[PDB]
Amino acid sequence: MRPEDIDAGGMETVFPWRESDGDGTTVESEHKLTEIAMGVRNPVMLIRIKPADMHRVIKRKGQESFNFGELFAYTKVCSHLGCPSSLYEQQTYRILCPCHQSQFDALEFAKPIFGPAARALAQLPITIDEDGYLVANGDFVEPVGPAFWERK
Amino acid sequence: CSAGQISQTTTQEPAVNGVNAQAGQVSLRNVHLRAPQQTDYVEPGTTVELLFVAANDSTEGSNKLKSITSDVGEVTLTGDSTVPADGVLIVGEPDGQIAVTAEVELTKPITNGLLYDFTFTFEDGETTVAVPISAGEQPRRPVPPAGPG
Amino acid sequence: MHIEARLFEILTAFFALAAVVYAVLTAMFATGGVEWAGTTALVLTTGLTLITGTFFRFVARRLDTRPEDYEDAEISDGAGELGFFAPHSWWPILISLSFSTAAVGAALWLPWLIAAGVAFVITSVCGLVFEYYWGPEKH
Amino acid sequence: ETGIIKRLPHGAYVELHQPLGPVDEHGHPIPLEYAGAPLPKRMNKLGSGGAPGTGS
Amino acid sequence: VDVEDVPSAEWGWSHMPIGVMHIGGLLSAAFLLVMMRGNHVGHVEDWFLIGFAAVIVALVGRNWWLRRRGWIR
Amino acid sequence: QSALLRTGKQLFETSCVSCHGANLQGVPDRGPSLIGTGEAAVYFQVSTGRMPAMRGEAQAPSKPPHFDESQIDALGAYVQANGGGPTVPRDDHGAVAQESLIGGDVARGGDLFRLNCASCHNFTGKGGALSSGKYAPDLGDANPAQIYTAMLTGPQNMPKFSDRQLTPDEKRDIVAYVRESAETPSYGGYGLGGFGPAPEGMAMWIIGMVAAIGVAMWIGSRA
Amino acid sequence: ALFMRTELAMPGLQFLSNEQFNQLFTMHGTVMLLFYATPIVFGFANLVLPLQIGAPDVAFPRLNALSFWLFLFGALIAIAGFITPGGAADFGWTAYSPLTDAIHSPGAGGDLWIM
Amino acid sequence: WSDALALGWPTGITPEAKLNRELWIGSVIASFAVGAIVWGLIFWTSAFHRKKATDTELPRQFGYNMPLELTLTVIPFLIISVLFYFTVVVQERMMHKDPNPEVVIDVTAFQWNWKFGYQKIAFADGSFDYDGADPERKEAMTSRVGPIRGMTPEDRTYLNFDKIETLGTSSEIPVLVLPAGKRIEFVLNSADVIHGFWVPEFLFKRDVLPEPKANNSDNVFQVSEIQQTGAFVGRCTEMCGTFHAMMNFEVRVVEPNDFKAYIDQRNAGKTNAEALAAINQPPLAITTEPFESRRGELV
Ligand SMILES: CCCCCCCCCCC(=O)OC[C@H]1O[C@H](O[C@@H]2[C@H](O)[C@@H](O)[C@H](O)[C@@H](O[C@H]3O[C@H](CO[C@H]4O[C@H](CO[C@H]5O[C@H](CO)[C@@H](O)[C@H](O)[C@@H]5O[C@H]5O[C@H](CO)[C@@H](O)[C@H](O)[C@@H]5O)[C@@H](O)[C@H](O)[C@@H]4O)[C@@H](O)[C@H](O)[C@@H]3O)[C@@H]2OP(=O)(O)OC[C@@H](COC(=O)CCCCCCCC[C@H](C)CC)OC(=O)CCCCCCCCCC)[C@@H](O)[C@@H](O)[C@@H]1O
Ligand SMILES: CCCCCCCCCCCCCCCC(=O)OC[C@H]1O[C@H](O[C@@H]2[C@H](O)[C@@H](O)[C@H](O)[C@@H](O[C@H]3O[C@H](CO)[C@@H](O)[C@H](O)[C@@H]3O)[C@@H]2OP(=O)(O)OC[C@@H](COC(=O)CCCCCCCC[C@H](C)CCCCCCCC)OC(=O)CCCCCCCCCCCCCCC)[C@@H](O)[C@@H](O)[C@@H]1O
Ligand SMILES: CCCCCCCCCCCCCCCC(=O)OC[C@H]1O[C@H](O[C@@H]2[C@H](O)[C@@H](O)[C@H](O)[C@@H](O[C@H]3O[C@H](CO)[C@@H](O)[C@H](O)[C@@H]3O)[C@@H]2OP(=O)(O)OC[C@@H](COC(=O)CCCCCCCC[C@H](C)CCCCCCCC)OC(=O)CCCCCCCCCCCCCCC)[C@@H](O)[C@@H](O)[C@@H]1O
Ligand code: HEC
Ligand code: HEC
Ligand SMILES: CCCCCCCCCCCCC
Ligand code: FES
Ligand SMILES: [Ca+2]
Ligand SMILES: [Cu+2]
Ligand SMILES: [Cu+2]
Repeated sequence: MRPEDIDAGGMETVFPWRESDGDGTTVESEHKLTEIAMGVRNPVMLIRIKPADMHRVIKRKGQESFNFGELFAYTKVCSHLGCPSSLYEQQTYRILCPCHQSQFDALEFAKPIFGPAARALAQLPITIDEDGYLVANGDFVEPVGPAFWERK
Repeated sequence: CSAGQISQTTTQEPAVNGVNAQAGQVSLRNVHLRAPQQTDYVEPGTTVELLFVAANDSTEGSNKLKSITSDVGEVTLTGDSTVPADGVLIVGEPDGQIAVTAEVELTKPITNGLLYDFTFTFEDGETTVAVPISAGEQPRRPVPPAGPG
Repeated sequence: MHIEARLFEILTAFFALAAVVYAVLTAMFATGGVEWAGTTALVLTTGLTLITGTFFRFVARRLDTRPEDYEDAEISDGAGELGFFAPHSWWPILISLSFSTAAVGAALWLPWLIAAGVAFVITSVCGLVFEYYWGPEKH
Repeated sequence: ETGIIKRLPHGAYVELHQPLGPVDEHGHPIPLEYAGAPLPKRMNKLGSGGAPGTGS
Repeated sequence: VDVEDVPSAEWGWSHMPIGVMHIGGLLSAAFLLVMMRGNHVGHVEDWFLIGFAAVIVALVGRNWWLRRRGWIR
Repeated sequence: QSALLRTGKQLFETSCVSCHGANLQGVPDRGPSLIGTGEAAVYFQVSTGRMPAMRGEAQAPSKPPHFDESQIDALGAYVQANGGGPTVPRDDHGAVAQESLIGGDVARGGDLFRLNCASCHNFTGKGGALSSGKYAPDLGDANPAQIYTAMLTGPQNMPKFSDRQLTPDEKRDIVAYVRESAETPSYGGYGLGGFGPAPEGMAMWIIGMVAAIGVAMWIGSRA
Repeated sequence: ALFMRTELAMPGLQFLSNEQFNQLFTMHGTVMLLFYATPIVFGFANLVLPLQIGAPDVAFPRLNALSFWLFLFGALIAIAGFITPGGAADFGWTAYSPLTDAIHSPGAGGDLWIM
Repeated sequence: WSDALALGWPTGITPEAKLNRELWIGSVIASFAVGAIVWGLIFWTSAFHRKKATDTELPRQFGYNMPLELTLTVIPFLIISVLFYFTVVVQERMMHKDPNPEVVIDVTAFQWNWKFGYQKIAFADGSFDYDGADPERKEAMTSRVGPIRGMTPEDRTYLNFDKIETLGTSSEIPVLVLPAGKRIEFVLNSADVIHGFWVPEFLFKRDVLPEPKANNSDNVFQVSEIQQTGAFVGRCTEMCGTFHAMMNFEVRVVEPNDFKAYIDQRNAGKTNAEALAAINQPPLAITTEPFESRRGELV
């Protein structure tokens, strides 16, 4: 995927893919891609903030450089119970979870603003390589998904 | 409750890649840069196009556009940059348009996804826009086919 | 009950006169010709008083003077059973709830809610009609 | 309460009641004691409506 | 309770202590007030919570005052 | 065509200046700029009847259109001439393409719809509620052109899927699934709205339990 | 009416929007004319009219009770437009056409007002 | 004083307004005279017929005065009959239309603003003739079987279009320029809903309807002349939606020579604001100003 493939106000689900994963033509390649698809913490939402709204973005400590300009990547797994929160409203910049109605402010580092969610969605650092393809700029700085007793 | 002074529909921005700007009395709409890309950067020396529409809020007098500057290169204005009394001034010819143009000679590399500051002066106000790069109706560039891994 | 229909015949004559006058006055020197909405309403407004008045005229000439139609009747003249009057019923509130359910379905255009409301109204109306006619359980 | 309203010669309006037990010499029924069982409230449920008639 | 208030007082459970309803109402209003603590950014809901809590507190206080003065039993 | 442009502006002046401005720059707190939205946005917003809007609320609802096909094209051309933008697909005769937009791979469209649309529009485009007064309307009434333009322009809260994020062939596959999932009859009886367990539980309580209790009354005795 | 009258005290919109004010006089008038004045006509009728004519009851006691509940639930349906996000009816109690058409009044508040 | 008895009625700038104002003052005087009599009778019996402390027997039980009753039904009939005659006289004068107006104005009302077009100008002295009819844009609206007499509800052919048109904006109040002392004809057509064409100084208004001919509405009214120059506000009176209170307009009255100069400027491609400045007039409306676009003070 490339940064110009997504317009302002658009959202797209992305998955962690490597060169060695292959195109799925080979039997071992299919199993590797199947594992990517069924990974419960794999899906990530890529949103492109409208440039006129970039002044309203509030950065989280330790995540000020996690965005490639106006492209932001947040985990698709809701922090409450693990449902995919993929109801992205482009104008209000709200991420709504269809399971228990949790709402996250995409401008304020996906901080929850409604529902039973109390923790913000993890942000994935992103960048581009020499060929211009969007790649991850590291790993999540916090665990992804529902919380547990041993978390943080 | 949702029909009060704070309304969700009324404050919505256009679903376009351009940027709105207020240059004192001139409304800058759909401000974006056209720059086809091949690699991670558009190298210096490449000529790109800056496209926008200037709207005259006032309806009594006229206005003229001068001195578009940016820290990405030099911007050249060709044509009659005067906006009429209550009309528009279309700078650039975007895709889907069946002649004022803004030609930018790059000094430092640019890439789609970031914001680059541009300065607009007409006669009564100088503002910064932070213009983005917008691919228009161009098709998705082909991706080389991955191997078996 | 000669006064009751005389009230309706008096209203009938005025409504008939107004309906005729309005139709003629709108046919001439009025843009668009006869104004149909008001003329139709006035003509059938006469019909409302005509049907009620005619029925009361037929009922009046059948039965003789009632105690409440007498100019010098005694209270003891009305002794006897008056008729059946329902002592209590919770069916009327169910009928309104049934009708309100259908109206809400029609307002939001939910055909399933409209169908439920119509079925509720029929069941609720059936209960009101059959309330004082159901026999004892048979076992 | 049978639902039938009767006008007395002096103008009183009274409703005919169906006693469920013994009555007084004046005609008013003797009050009965609650026994935890349902009590009839409609005359038609007590058989006052009769039967329409045997046949198809 | 007496049979004059509840006719079938001897046929089943017919009395609930007034202290249970009074304390429950006060805990009812307190739970509404603590729910303003949350992630919601609007305050329309907060005023609704305040109004309902105030109504519940007023009802509990009126009942307690009337029972204390002896106007109701 | 100069005839189409002046007709569109003439229609625009008495219907779209109060909220969008005379020069399409937008009226603050009343309406956004129409520069660069393109003919596709105008086609969707007018043919679906969403525009002209009547008031400010959580979400502008759909209603009967205020213009016919010829006036929609004129309005689209006028807005298109101001800023450019995406255009509605057209067939050989120049009319708005409807049948040619139906893709041939409905299985691919189903997976794409479930990845990209099901979240807001439900498993079978029945609609879904959004945050505060907003909602994803049922998709059973939109023609293929309207679905294509909605995916292109991203109206209100729907993401503006570009031709690079979703290729024309992918969009045609999605509208094929949208059009077929709405025209496919239910196989196990009445569909009950297709909303899942919620109508199913309501139907049980109001039909089966009512019948079961009603039958119990008939067999059983009172008191 | 207190909300409107407070808003009209000073020029400029202090706390109400145009839409909310439009909904206010529509519903204010609907409630006063159809939900207060018309029913209380029958309010005084059930109080004294059988007494005034020396009657023991109305002609149809169950139909009389049906009117009250039809009136209470019908009024609640129209008022229930205020809980919708769009709001209640805003075209005035006169409901002049074609302002009440689905093109110009697409909200569900107007439909609840009609039903 | 006539101003006190007018109860806020503007003086008027047209002879029809003057005649209407004269009828209003006389009717108010008649109404006040009747009200004073009835209020005095109510106050008289309330102050002098109260129960005293030295009365034991009930008052005289009279409840029928036939001669008084018959008299009290004729006097109100006479007053309304007199008022009806003057009412009929005034409305005939106000609704009278001359077959040869000097200025014809096309008034187009829409949600939520105004558009003013100059259909035809024909001065009675022959010093100015102009035909502003634009039939090549009226035939472009036709939409066509059709649900209504072969036409779809989007026909819009009932509207009128002109070469010189003043179009209203959200940040620019539309100003209509008219000559003083000339007969003006107003043709009212509404695009969408019903609006209201009210100039308070005209002391007259008429509703602006879509498809006025199909609704049997006479959408044309004339004023004999405007007796003074200046600027007068105009407001919408018919509930037309969200911005029913924010679509005011202004009527600017200038001298015949000034009006001719203004029309020439408009014919020369000048906008309404600069053409007004060309005749030494304020470019914007002075009686009213555009409303702030913000939905309120809390935004
Ligand atoms: C009585 C109940 C009332 C409550 C009070 C009593 C309990 C309160 C007392 C304590 C207590 O709760 O104990 C019970 C629990 O015990 C065991 O939990 C302990 C501990 O608590 C957990 O927090 C901890 O997380 C567990 O380590 C796992 O993660 C470790 C890492 O994590 C740390 O980092 C996390 C996130 O960050 C990092 O994330 C990733 C980690 O790599 C990487 O991405 C990355 O490195 C990142 O780091 C960054 O850091 C910096 C950034 O700035 C920079 O450097 C870099 O940038 C870098 O990137 C945080 O989120 C975490 O919080 C944490 O800080 C790994 O290191 C480990 O390898 C492993 O994976 C750990 O487990 P351990 O060590 O394996 O075992 C020990 C032993 C438990 O000791 C006890 O005291 C037991 C007795 C007391 C409890 C009751 C039992 C006895 C009573 C009787 C039996 C009754 C009759 O085990 C056991 O016997 C457990 C047996 C089962 C229970 C039986 C109950 C009885 C059964 C019947 C009922 C687990 O079993 C839990 O399931 C269990 O609940
Ligand atoms: C006596 C009995 C009943 C009496 C009640 C009748 C009178 C009540 C009076 C209420 C006032 C009416 C005003 C209506 C108009 C209105 O509302 O327009 C105001 C604007 O406000 C919001 O903008 C705020 C700003 O203007 C913006 O500048 C700002 O930006 C924005 O900030 C948010 O938004 C930003 C985004 O921009 C974010 O950045 C930011 O972070 C934040 O989120 C602001 O928003 P926010 O704080 O949400 O405030 C919203 C409204 C809030 O509404 C409301 O009235 C809520 C309704 C409450 C009603 C109470 C319920 C009663 C229940 C029943 C009666 C119980 C049953 C009884 C039982 C039976 C009886 C047995 C005895 O505030 C107010 O009006 C003030 C509230 C004061 C009311 C006091 C009443 C309390 C109850 C007391 C009762 C005591 C009783 C005791 C008895 C003894 C937006 O909505 C705007 O569009 C809107 O335009
Ligand atoms: C003893 C007891 C035992 C008996 C129990 C059995 C009872 C069941 C009886 C019924 C069985 C019917 C079998 C046939 C099945 C069938 O062949 O099915 C046809 C098709 O039909 C629907 O297609 C519609 C169109 O044809 C499509 O063109 C259109 O596209 C589609 O639209 C959907 O799709 C669009 C995108 O495509 C979306 O845009 C859109 O929004 C929507 O989703 C449409 O569907 P829709 O609008 O759903 O309804 C339309 C319904 C209208 O509703 C209804 O049936 C409502 C009524 C039933 C529904 C269930 C009850 C609801 C209960 C609620 C709880 C009510 C709430 C109350 C609240 C109170 C409590 C709360 C606290 O019209 C009809 O069928 C008319 C038929 C009416 C027949 C009535 C039966 C008569 C019985 C008489 C018995 C006499 C016996 C006497 C003996 C003596 C869809 O289903 C299709 O899939 C389906 O294929
Ligand atoms: C005020 C009541 C409006 C009128 C009258 C018209 N429009 Fe509008 N429009 C309005 C708003 C508040 C919005 C934004 C939110 C929404 O409901 O979509 C819009 C949106 C549009 C768009 C979409 C813009 C985008 O970003 O792509 C278009 C193309 C549009 N409006 C066109 C349009 C036309 C042609 C109108 C005259 C028929 C018209 N609008 C009237 C507010 C209002
Ligand atoms: C939630 C964030 C959405 C996602 C993801 C998708 N859609 Fe959507 N859609 C959404 C809304 C809120 C609306 C209404 C907008 C309006 O301006 O009123 C829509 C609208 C449509 C429509 C138009 C439907 C009509 O009324 O007939 C269509 C055809 C549609 N949406 C289709 C669609 C598809 C195919 C999507 C996957 C790419 C999709 N939507 C995503 C909300 C959301
Ligand atoms: C120049 C303005 C003078 C104010 C006139 C006020 C008239 C008051 C009339 C009161 C009538 C009450 C019935
Ligand atoms: S799963 Fe996202 S809200 Fe509970
Ligand atoms: Ca104010
Ligand atoms: Cu208007
Ligand atoms: Cu108006």
